[PDB]
Amino acid sequence: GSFTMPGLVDSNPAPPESQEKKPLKPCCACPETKKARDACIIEKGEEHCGHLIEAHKECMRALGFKI
Ligand SMILES: [Cu+]
Repeated sequence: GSFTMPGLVDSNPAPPESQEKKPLKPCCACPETKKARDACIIEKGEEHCGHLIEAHKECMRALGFKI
């Protein structure tokens, strides 16, 4: 309503390991944010990219995580 942008441009991911009761691995949990973290690190390194580590970190943290 008024000027509007009903398009955008972003990624189209899908969910992880979950219909179950097992533990998870911090290399493997939130694997969509993990992908995005490690791609930021392929582009520079993690030092340039902690806003990517933090969004991923806190994602894992929900799952009862030592992060
Ligand atoms: Cu892993």
